[PDB]
Amino acid sequence: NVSSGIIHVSCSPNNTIVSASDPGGNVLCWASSGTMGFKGSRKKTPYSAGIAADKVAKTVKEMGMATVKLFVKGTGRGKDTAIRSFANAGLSITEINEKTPIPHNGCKPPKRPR
Amino acid sequence: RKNRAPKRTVLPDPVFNNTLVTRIINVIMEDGKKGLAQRILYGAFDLIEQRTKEKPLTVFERAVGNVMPRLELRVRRIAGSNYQVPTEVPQDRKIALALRWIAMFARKRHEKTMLEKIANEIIDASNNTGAAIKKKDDTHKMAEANKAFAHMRW
Amino acid sequence: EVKNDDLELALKKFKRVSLEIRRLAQRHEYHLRKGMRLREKRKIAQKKRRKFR
Amino acid sequence: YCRFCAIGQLRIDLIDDLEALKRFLSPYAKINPRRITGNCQMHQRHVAKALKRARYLALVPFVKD
RNA sequence: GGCGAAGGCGAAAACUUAGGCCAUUACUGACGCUUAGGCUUGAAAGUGUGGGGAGCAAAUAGGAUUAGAUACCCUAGUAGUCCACACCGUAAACGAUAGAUACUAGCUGUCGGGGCGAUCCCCUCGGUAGUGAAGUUAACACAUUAAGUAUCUCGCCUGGGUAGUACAUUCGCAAGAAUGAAACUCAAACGGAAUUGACGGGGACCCGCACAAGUGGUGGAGCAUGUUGCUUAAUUCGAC
Repeated sequence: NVSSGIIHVSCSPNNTIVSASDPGGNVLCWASSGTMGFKGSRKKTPYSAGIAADKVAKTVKEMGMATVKLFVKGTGRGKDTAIRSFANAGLSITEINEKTPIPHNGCKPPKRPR
Repeated sequence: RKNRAPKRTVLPDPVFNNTLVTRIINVIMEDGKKGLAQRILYGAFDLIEQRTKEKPLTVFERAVGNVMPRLELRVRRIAGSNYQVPTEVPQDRKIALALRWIAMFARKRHEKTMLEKIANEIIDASNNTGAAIKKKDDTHKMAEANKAFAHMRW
Repeated sequence: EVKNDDLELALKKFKRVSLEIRRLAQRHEYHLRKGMRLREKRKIAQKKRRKFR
Repeated sequence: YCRFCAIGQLRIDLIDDLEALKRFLSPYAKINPRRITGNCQMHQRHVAKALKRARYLALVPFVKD
């Protein structure tokens, strides 16, 4: 089956959305911190991100995926624990890809937590 | 700021010749005085071997070894509440907590003779069914929940 | 952006880059005044170069 | 040291010289400051304008590695 | 680091033009500074404006703790989020130190030009900071880019809360901007510098069952004793 594809890891400010996608367009699996029953205040915990990464890695390794192109967004140890759990679960990596949202004074997010 | 201290315990009781039974004397102890408690402990040994034959040394060592807790929870607060982060413990805390649990559940049961209930507590702590192994299961199943914030530095 | 010189150790080189991304991306998560933006950027740059030498 | 107005004959262009300007740019496709390049401010701004012109010419990616 | 009056100016390229500086051994030959006149500019912000308007937001709606949250956490939300056009015009618009100039310790400088010279380094003309002698101030510091010494010219302040307040009058549809008090009242200004310990829900810091891992636990209960509440004529008094 699949042995090399694309995975898009979105380390949300309080979650981490991991979904394996094919370059042709289809996707393989998707698991959120809530899809496992840990939604509302535990998704922000990095171990929830690690467990979601473990889930997607194990299901896509049952699909046979050894390595994958990884477009990770969101900064912190969540984006590191995700790839750590990927490597531990047999889902190796080739490199980190950064097309990260670095706007040149672009849009405006909601106001700062004060 | 207090640093590490020694973990002192009175030398072995010459009736069974290990510091473990002496620590049991000291922690099952009520208002410590070794005038009468040693004869009652001899009787306790007797009721241990009489009920469902088990040499106290072997059963106690197996129970202590299996009940050994590994996880402890450090504290870091956000000024609104407090959470826990797991760390590791040495074998000294393991054995101290195991002896503590065996002694505390030895004194508190419900059957005619107190000798009988302490013997029965030893018997039910023998096969590592929940009398104190529940603590070992609970610490492992709850510190893994405190791994939630383990990968966060603040 | 894309930093990788190894098969597995690229994350070792990427830890410092991730700290740098933290300190250059806490500005994109919320909007703040432009004058203070330039002030903090230049002040942090001068502080970092001061500690380097 | 000095990275511009010394690797050429004072005649400035962008043809067949970006290969000499590459090592003045980190593999991040980022313009190395005067702090990193080490050239004079005149030559540092030479390097900066040439590299930004090359970026607008698709000779070197803006933020892509 | 630089350009421009301060305001502002940074993805590249082209369009019209810029001031200023180096060498000017060159040239008219004091033509040098000057404000009340007379102006424009001026971050932002608000208004209209023609469209645009991703994005989020002044008010607002809610969900939560709360002493309530019209603040703070979270999402929607109106003007606004750009240029072309007009009003608007204040700002930590400050070097909190007016424009220009005569020099004056020192060191390293930083860039542009010139000289030199493989580069480079060094020196010099300007912008260009720290260090620091003396002097001064209350000190910070200014310190050769002065706050040392001054020079031409301009604007400002004459104990205060009052009050940039009313008004004459100017600009502006307006808001406001410009100018600008008086009356009452006090004996000083939340008057600046700096000392002292102190404070902190500012910073590191050391030990102390202070904390923690404990033993046994108290207040729970029966009975005592003190005290408090009553009440007496007093439950002597007090402590707190």
